[PDB]
Amino acid sequence: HNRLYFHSDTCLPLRPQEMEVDSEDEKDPEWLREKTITQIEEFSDVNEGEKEVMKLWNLHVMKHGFIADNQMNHACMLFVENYGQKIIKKNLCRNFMLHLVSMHDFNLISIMSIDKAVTKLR
Amino acid sequence: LRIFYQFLYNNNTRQQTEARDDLHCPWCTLNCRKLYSLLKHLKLCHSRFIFNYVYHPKGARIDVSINECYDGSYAGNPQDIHRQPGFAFSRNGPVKRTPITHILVCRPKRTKASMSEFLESED
Amino acid sequence: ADHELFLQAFEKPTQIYRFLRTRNLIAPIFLHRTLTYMSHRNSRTNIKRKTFKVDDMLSKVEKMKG
Amino acid sequence: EDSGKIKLLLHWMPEDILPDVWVNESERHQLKTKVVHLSKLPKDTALLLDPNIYRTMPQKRLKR
Amino acid sequence: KEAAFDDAVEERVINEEYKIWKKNTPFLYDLVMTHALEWPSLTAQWLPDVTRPEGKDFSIHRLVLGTHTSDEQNHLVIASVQLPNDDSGKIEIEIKINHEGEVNRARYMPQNPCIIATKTPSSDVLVFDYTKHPSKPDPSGECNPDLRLRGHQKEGYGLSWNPNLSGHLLSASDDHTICLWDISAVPKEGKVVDAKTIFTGHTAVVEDVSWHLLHESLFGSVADDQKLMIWDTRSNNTSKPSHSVDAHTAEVNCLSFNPYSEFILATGSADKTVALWDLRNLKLKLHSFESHKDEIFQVQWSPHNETILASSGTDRRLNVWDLSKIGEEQSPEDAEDGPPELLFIHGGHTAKISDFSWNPNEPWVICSVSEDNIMQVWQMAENIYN
Amino acid sequence: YSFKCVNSLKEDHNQPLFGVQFNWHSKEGDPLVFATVGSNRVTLYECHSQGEIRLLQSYVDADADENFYTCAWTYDSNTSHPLLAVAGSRGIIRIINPITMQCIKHYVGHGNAINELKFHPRDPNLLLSVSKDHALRLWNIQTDTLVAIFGGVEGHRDEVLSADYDLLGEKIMSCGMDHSLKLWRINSKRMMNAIKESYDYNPNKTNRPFISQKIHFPDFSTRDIHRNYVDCVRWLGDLILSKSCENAIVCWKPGKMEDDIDKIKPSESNVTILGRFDYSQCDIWYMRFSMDFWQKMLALGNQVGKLYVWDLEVEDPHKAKCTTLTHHKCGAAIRQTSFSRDSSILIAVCDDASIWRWDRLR
Amino acid sequence: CWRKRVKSEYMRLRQLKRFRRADEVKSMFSSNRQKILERTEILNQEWKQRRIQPVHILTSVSSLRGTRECSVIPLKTLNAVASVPIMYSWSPLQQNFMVEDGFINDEIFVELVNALGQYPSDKIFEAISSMFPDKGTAEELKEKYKEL
Amino acid sequence: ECTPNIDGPNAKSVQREQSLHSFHTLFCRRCFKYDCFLHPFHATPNTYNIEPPENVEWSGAEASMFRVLIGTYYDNFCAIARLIGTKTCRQVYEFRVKESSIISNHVYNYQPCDHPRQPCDSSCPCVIAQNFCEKFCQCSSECQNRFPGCRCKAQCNTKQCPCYLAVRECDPDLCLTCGAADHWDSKNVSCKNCSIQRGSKKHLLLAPSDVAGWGIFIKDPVQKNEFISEYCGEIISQDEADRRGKVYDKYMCSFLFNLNNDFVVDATRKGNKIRFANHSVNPNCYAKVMMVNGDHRIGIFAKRAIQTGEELFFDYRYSQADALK
Amino acid sequence: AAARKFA
Amino acid sequence: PATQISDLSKRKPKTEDFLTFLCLRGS
Amino acid sequence: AQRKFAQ
Repeated sequence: HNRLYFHSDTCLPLRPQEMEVDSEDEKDPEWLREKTITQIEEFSDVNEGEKEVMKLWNLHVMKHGFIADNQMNHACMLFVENYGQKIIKKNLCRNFMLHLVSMHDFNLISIMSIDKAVTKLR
Repeated sequence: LRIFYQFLYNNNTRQQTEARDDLHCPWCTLNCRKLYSLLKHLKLCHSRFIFNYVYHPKGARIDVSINECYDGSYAGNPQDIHRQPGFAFSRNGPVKRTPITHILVCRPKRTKASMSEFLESED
Repeated sequence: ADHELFLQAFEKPTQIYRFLRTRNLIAPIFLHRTLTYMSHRNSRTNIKRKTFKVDDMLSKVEKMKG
Repeated sequence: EDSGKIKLLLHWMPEDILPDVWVNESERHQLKTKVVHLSKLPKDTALLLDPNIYRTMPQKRLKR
Repeated sequence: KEAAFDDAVEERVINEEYKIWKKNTPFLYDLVMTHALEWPSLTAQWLPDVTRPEGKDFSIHRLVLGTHTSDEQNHLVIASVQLPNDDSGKIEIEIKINHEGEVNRARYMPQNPCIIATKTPSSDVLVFDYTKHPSKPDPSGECNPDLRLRGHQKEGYGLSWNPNLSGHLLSASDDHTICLWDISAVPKEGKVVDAKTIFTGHTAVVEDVSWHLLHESLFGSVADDQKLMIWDTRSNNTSKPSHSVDAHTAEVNCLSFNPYSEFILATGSADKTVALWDLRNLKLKLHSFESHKDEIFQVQWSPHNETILASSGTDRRLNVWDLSKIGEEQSPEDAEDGPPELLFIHGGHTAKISDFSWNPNEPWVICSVSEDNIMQVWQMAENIYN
Repeated sequence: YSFKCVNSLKEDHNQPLFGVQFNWHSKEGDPLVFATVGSNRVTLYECHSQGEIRLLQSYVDADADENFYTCAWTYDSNTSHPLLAVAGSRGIIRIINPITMQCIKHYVGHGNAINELKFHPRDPNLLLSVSKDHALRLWNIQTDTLVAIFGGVEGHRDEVLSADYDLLGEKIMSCGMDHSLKLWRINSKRMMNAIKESYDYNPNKTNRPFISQKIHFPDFSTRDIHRNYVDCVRWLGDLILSKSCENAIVCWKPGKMEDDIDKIKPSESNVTILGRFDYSQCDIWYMRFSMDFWQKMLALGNQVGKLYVWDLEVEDPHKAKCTTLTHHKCGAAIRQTSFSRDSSILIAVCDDASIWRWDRLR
Repeated sequence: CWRKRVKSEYMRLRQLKRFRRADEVKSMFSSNRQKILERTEILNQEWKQRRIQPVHILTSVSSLRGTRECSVIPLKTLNAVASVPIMYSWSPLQQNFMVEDGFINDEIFVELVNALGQYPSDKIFEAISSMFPDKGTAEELKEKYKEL
Repeated sequence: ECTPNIDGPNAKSVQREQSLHSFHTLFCRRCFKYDCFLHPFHATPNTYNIEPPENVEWSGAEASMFRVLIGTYYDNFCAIARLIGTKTCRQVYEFRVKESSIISNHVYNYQPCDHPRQPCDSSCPCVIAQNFCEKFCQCSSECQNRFPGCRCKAQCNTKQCPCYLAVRECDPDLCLTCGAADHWDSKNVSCKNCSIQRGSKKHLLLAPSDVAGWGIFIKDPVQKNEFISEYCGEIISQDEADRRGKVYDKYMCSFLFNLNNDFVVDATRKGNKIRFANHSVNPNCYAKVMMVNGDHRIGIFAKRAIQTGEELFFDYRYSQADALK
Repeated sequence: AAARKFA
Repeated sequence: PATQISDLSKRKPKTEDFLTFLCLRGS
Repeated sequence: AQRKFAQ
């Protein structure tokens, strides 16, 4: 017989209503977010606003899970399109501009991306 | 033919052996005829334990051992039965419909059996 | 020695089979004649053809009065 | 390697022992007789009055 | 309670019976295939739509399941099973169809073997056609009654088509009612449709009904009046049947007719027995069988054998009888097992047996279903009839 | 204070008892139950004036390789019946109804033994429980769910031995074999929400499990109080009492000698030993202690049958008053003591099964 | 002459420290004690609200026949409930992760150099060296003095 | 090496380096995340008059913004004025001028080749490793020791795609025909050597074994050399492996797995379901230590066909004095 | 070494 | 050897009336 | 090796 099944978080048993392709396995584990956040805060030699922007980008990355370079020219646009609301709630525009330059310095994007990003933002 | 038993518990402990009244199942009181029939009845219908034999000097001997494995489980809704907490729906609760995962178990396909019941007389 | 443990062991499988004895003699699971290894039983062979069956041998003239 | 858990719960077992003893007292199916008491069949319908469970339903309350 | 404790030890007993059953299955059968459905059926009926691809072991037949369920969408089903022939496989669902209510019964029209019908806990019965529905449901899709019926006031368990005619259809209920419809009449838009004729013979819940297999006008009817009425249509007295008999002592559930005969009629019942009259004298109970332990819900003659018959019910056992073997003076051990007309017992199901069916197009194969979502199909051993 | 060994029972299985607890959910003046746990037995008792301990009930469960080593009491909210939660090595919790005399409800979540249980003092349904699976968990008995798991990446590195709510119940501490000590919360809106959801669940309606609101992060961690393992721990109001295998109970608070408790934050790495109760002759673990409903007295057993009992309302307050109460009859190891709703009665169940009911003058 | 009274300052601050702390700690205890009383009183109210239908003996007015028993009471057994195998707790991932590998305080020491500084300095480092086994090298302690 | 805000009023103006050092060193191009876990790296980093004037005030660290955008943008005209709030190109130029006038066959782990004044020679770190010069090298662009890519139409699963010979996977900035890059966010794609990256794992299930305790059962069927999941864990040293292996034989249960000559994976404290794969020398799964973007990941592949409900295993390949589990 | 798995 | 299978019939009835020699002097 | 039981 195809036998009794358990969840893997809890070790409670798994009803067949809930074997249900909902897989309790997913790219963004609900803790690694919190670890990386509380790991930023440990950094003494950096700025509040800067830290905030870093956290937001890391969360975005963890959610979507990007691999490639081309993907970054998409991801910046995604990041603004999602978390510009939060950035404006905090008003970290200058920091984000700096961040974009920092990306560009790694040969991941071009001036077009930056302009498009800030234009989408405003 | 006589019939004897021998109760093996941990291979070198008490037997308190036996010697039956008849050629029947000492448990279930069935009335087989041969030793072949007997041993098959005995291995199948009472397989909470395990049965050997020389069959005898004088056509009689059996050895017995409490089974280790047995698979003495529950067969039913693997869920809502084996772990529904001890309320009125615990082990059974067939009061209404429930789901199972689609399983499928094909117990025999098409049997290959000789006329002879001896196979067990050989094994 | 300890017989106590030996008894505690063999007592579980016996009680069961006794109980099942006293059922299956009344309410059987399957039959002990419909079976390969118990071919011994069932003095019979699958033969007769029948359908036009009504013999109606039901004389039975018994009645009461009172 | 692996044993498994017996379903027969050692809280059933007492209620196998007790009725067994009620029986070997009353209808003496072990001592006064053979292990087969009468041939056991000829009664047909009230054989279920010893014990409580020669046959009970799965369910007494039913849809149909 | 006492009851609640007796009926736990019972379940343990059931499992103990089951495992020994399993260990003897090579030695009782030639095939079994247990499938655990995702919801319980209350119904079964094979189809004649056989097929066998080439260079193979097996053929493929079809089922007609239903579904009792707690909350979810009921949807009736048509499986494809897979068994070897001459000198293994698996069964799967292939076409599912949504269903307002649950499925109590479902029997295909034998004229066109795709236009199935169905009861429901609603007063109405339905008709489908699994040609003109998709192979699966989806919410964007939509399931029409694909013809709807009407005439009861309550639900029931009785259907029947009439294999002598086409489209004629019979029903039943606790409504003290036996309704009759025709559908070859209006295949127009005419989604709803009402009685050709009702009947009101019984004065209890009427449990089953079925047409006689050789006359075109002739059907039985079976109720919890203890009774058995036999109606001939084309008489126009819809509370006075042709023949009647107070048959059993207890309720009566099943009604059945023998195909290879013309006047024989089995009948099941809740006095733990089975009775087989003959039309030419309804007063004379030819014989009775006395080896069940609780009420009976289904009796089915087998085709490929005029003379045998099968029965089921609450007691978890499906029995198969035989009439040739009657009166056979037998060894004491035989009586120790069971009476002679009794031929085989199937102790596989660990719950009530809701329905079962023989199939045509194999000799002795039965599908049998339960309330623990189990579906066996099995071919009894060969060394029992020869 | 001064107690007196009025009575001393002994069991009829001759295996050690580990757990003993009163029912602090009694009626007013209606007599004082207490439960004893052993090798496979739960064992209630009734005590009469001038002893006359009453052996009411006694439960056994099938396996011989189980060992119920802890119990605890609660009640039903709707129905007002006591209950009793036991557990141990086989790794399961179950719930006794001494009224219906039946094990109504069990919970098979843990990966190992369950070295403790507790209940949330406000809310009688929130059974904490703590395991040798490196992880606490927090159940909810009346919907049969799992509210949370106070374990994870940072929760523990070695099995766990004890825990304790605080009086408000709005906070909690975990003790462990990893030489460590931690906080958690229940006060967080997140966690309050989780509990609230747990009451508002029903597996029939949904099509989706309850979500076990995991918590991988504590609010504090130190490894500088102790050096060897840790046995129990108690919220003396807003101070932490916590013993070890090093011959003394320690009182402390987290941080420096004036800082509040609610504003301690996880980065805090400062301890404050501001007390120390002393004794002798314990060099083993699982050796609990306990306190009363008023937190006025602290009873600690020992491996030599010796007791120690301390007052707390300004005796020393941390250096005088050691007193050992005795008798040479169970010179065997005492695992767990107790009290009742008053500090009148004291027990010390011991490693040779014996139940040593003391009582105080007056 | 200086070094004598330096060690005497050491031995005196051994009492001064505890004398300062005692007031503070006991104030803490008193505060805590207030809190305890407040809380436990509220819980006691909660206890006195509720009534629970207390326990008494098993009253199987019947069915005390030949079953298991204690010492003497029948041994009301319970269900064998299914175990589950043994897991050690663990946290999920989706990608990989990296991880790398008597009593004394310097407070009383700085307090001591302040007791010296409140009212050549080798005299007050070469004396502390001649009894500490594993501290040693009081020249480093004077380097600490220059810094701290 | 810290500074004030640039969002904030407290904005002490600074050099380009002075307003990037944070991002300069807190970021991993290998990972695309600031402060990555398996990317520890903190060393000396390699690379990264005629008209009247505009009497305008350059507020706090708008100096810094213009200053860092300056080297970077090669003197744009209107762009820099779009980005900075509301400034004027005349002000921009005058400000620019104010500033101008103001003057063995083991495997080793990947570590990118970085060359000040040479190609990826025999002296190259990547060349001595016998590993290629992956795209995160600071090798020259024409580095022969790099990787070409693949030239297959739709699939790369066989021995036909060159990525497969020496075990790698289709790095989506060299393999443009296969389908590695495509579906930058979406996943429905025909290349079947891109499975780890997108993490196309199977909907596994946990349930009690029939060999050793817990075990893991696939739900839906598969076919040979199909991807099941990755063997996640904690990547740590070999000596750390030894320390922990001692105390885990003390527990008597092991999840350790070898990665290379230098690194080890432990799924004990953290990892994914597929750590519960029981042991057998009649397995139906197996393990490849696959390079992916310079990172040695582990792939669990069905060694044959499997149907619904089966159990998975694999050849742990050990003395196995302990239980098979 | 403490027993580690190979491929 | 001696002591017929009534051995079994003292394992179920150890106590409460199991009777006569074989069923009492089994072991 | 801190044992649990006392001898």
